[PDB]
Amino acid sequence: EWTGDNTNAYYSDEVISELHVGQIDTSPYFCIKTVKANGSGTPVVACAVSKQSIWAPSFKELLDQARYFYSTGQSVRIHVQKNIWTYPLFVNTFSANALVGLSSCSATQCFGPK
Amino acid sequence: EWTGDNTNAYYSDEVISELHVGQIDTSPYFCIKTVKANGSGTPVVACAVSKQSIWAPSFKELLDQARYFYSTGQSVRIHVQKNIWTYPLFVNTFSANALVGLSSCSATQCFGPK
Amino acid sequence: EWTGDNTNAYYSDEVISELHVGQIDTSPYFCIKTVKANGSGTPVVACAVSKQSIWAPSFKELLDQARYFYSTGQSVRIHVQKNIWTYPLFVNTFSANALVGLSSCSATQCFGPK
Amino acid sequence: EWTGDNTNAYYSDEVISELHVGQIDTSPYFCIKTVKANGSGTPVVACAVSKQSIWAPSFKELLDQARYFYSTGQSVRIHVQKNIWTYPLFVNTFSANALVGLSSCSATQCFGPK
Amino acid sequence: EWTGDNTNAYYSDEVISELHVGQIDTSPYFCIKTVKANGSGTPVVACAVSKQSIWAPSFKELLDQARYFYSTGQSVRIHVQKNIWTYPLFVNTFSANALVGLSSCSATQCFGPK
Amino acid sequence: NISDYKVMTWNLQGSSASTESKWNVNVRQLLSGTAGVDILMVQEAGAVPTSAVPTGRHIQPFGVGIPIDEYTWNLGTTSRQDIRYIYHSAIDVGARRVNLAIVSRQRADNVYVLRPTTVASRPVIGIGLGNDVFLTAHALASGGPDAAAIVRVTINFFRQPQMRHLSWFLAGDFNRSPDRLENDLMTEHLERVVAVLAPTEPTQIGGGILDYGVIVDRAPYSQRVEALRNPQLASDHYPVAFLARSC
Amino acid sequence: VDFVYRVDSTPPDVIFRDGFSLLGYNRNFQQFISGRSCSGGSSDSRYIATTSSVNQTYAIARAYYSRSTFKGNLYRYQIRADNNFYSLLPSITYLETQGGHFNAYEKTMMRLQREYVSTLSILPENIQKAVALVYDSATGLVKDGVSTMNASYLGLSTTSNPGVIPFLPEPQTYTQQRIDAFGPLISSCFSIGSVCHSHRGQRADVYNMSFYDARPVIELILSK
Repeated sequence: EWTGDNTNAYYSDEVISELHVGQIDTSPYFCIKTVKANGSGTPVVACAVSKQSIWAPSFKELLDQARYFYSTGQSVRIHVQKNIWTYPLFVNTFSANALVGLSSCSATQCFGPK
Repeated sequence: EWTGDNTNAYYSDEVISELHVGQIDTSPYFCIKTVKANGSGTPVVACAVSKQSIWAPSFKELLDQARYFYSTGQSVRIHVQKNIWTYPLFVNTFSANALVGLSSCSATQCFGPK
Repeated sequence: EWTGDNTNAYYSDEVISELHVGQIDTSPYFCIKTVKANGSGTPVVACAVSKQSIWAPSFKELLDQARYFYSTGQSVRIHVQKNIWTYPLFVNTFSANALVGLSSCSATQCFGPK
Repeated sequence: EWTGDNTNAYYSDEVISELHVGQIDTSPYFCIKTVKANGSGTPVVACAVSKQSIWAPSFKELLDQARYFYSTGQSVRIHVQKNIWTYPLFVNTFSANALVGLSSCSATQCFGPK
Repeated sequence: EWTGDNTNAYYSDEVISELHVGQIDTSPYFCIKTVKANGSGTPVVACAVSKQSIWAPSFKELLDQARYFYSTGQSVRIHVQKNIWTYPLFVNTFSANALVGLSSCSATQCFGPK
Repeated sequence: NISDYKVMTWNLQGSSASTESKWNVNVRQLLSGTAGVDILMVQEAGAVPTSAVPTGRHIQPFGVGIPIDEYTWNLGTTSRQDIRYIYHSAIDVGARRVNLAIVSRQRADNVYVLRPTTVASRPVIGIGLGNDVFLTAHALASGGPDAAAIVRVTINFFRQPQMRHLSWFLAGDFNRSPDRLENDLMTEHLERVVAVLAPTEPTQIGGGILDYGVIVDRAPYSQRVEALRNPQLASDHYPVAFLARSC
Repeated sequence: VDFVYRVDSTPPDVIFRDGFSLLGYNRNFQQFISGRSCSGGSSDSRYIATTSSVNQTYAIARAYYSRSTFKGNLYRYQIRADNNFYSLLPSITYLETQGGHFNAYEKTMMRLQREYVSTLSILPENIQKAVALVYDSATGLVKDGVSTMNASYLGLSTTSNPGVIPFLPEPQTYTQQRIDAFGPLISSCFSIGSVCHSHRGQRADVYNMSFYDARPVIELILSK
């Protein structure tokens, strides 16, 4: 029950490239799409749903932080837990990833858990 | 109910060109007007009312995100549910569309449901 | 009640030139001063008081939106209800006008009720 | 109680020059330091404590407005109520002044009470 | 309990260089990394957890202020209480410091307790 | 100031068959766009572009009086006009053949014509934009014997009390190496009034450094102006650019 | 406007001799107002930023003096504006009719600057006086110090150009570029480094100001 749990996954040196806001099952939600800053790898998609999952209490803070990093376009580490969202159309459009953390990154390292 | 429900309608590659904030029946509301980035098609008008409709829980989130996209002037996809607002004077001024989602767009696609 | 009720008054093609924030009778309040974008006419002063009048639920949204239009300095339409605030010193300082709406304006029209 | 009560003090044409945020007695608080824009007088120090004094309901509104004027560095009028905070160490560090209002200024006047 | 309690520790002329947001034990939290403006000394790391410790009520206020100073790169005095966080995984990644205050700095001094 | 403009000199080596082509192809590309050269000094231009239009402006120059023709020359299209100004001197005295031209991104406030004491010389022509003056010259082809006199007449004219506030820059074909011109001026006791700005490479196929610039040293930020040789065009003379160094 | 101002660490006896020089030949207007062509960016702007606001010059000085790594002395130079000095708005307006777009960050930014731009270098003849800017570190107060008249100044009858900057480049429809700022949302083009410090015989160092991106800062204050 922590962002830094080893059962979670992270992707370093990413830049938030897309932002979406909507509603599902009476619950406001947002999703972000991030890609490697250098152009490598495959894009990462994560979502946060307001009234759902164990990460529900951090919905507002994660949204404010996602918006911030999206505006600055700075290098970040994105933390997710896989296979959380279940609606097939929702997952197909976005992913099953729950956003659980965001850390700013410098040249050599990122300011977050491993 | 989901933003990406096929019974909803969406419009891609739009730019949020107008913003309005007011009150109706004890409820704060906002409306936006969007136009195609290239100048084609018909302008889209959508509104969100704080204490009304099924999309009520996402009023704050949609307002903050609409404000954001309005400031950047970036090309977006706007998701609406048609025929929701019923007050004739309100609809003529704006429309009957309920704002249900906002998705950022790249050159080829938009980060949202279709 | 609606921002666009014919019993309310509006002023088009205005620029928010001043912003004030304070408290009266346990209630946070704010006031704005607007002038015509072209430099003509007389200034318009309106206020919103958090715990007072029927427009109370829209206090925060109008404050955030007023600050925004104040920051950008864009041409707006201001919607007011006249003769609402009663404290003589308050009215002398500002006015009796209650702020009930804010609409962005283009060159030809404004995105709000008439 | 009003921002414009004559027993309060105000200073025109000031620049919010410093900002502090902390906690005292389970209560989040902030302090600002203001100086005359033209270089005259002595700096003024005011604070707002969230759960304390009669000005408590306006804590958030004043914090946001102080942050705003702090960023723009624009000339403002600051309204204070003297001798509110009592903790000696607190008063010595900052002052006993409670921040009671903030008004934007033009060249000739400020948009607030006196 | 006050940010300026002498039993607390502070560091002057620091710049917030990194920012992290996550969740632990159902509680949203954030951590910052600050470094001396001149490039000297050792970095300071502090954290604030929303539902934990006595500094809990100031979580949002400290978060907004930390986020703000981070964007401007402003010189700050960072106030911490040592030995608060106990979870081994949490402390190893960041530190045991609880964020209790933030003060803006000029050339010679900082606007906060001593 | 001189560094505010992109300045350039070029000797067309004009003829009845090549000149139009040189204007329409080479001169056009040097000038085109907002990044294009603002002030162009041109030598051996017996003709202006055929698409250039007389402004009918009667020019009374400072110095002496020879007829200077003003032209407009649209480097853009009909729906998007980029109008440049051309100042052309063709016929001198009974000897005629000046063939000097200055192209400008804007209309001259004043025009200058100065006659060096060497009577065999072509005159020196210039235009004034605000506090800046841009002049061109074309010394004689026998090793540029009048090059020093050309600089001298320019120096002496702008030393006049009324003229001292102006920054002036002279560029063209001196027909003499920059080294020797500095020696000539040194002999004329004028070597320190001005600074010669030349490219390191030859400007004529053969061949030596014949095309360069001279800036009055009292001109503010004169030390920023650098002579840089341009890629060759359709003459045996390389165009030379005078640009402000990065900063 | 009849008079505008710049701030510089370069002494009056030098500035009165040389005036202020452009960084380069970059005419791009949007790159200038966002500060991208100024000393923190490509450092090649073909404009000099001035302000009509004395208080903004105090803010510029305060943004340098408040740094503990800064040790120099600052002056305010009073400049007579002529037809090569332009306000922002008529060029913002024009470029918009040419398919250009300025976002809310750029427009909030410009509004705070009281900014007039010079298309040419600024001559000693335009510079009427220098007033020293003095900083009281205890209070943060900035006050006028010694004032020095420039002898070479010409009290000509000129004023700022109310029209559109000439030779403006066309682009672009959308940018979303970094907005370089310092102090309390001051455009980076007001940095001491945003005029070319090529002063002969005067090899003094210019303090390098740091800049932050003003977009996220403005978004934060625009939010709520």
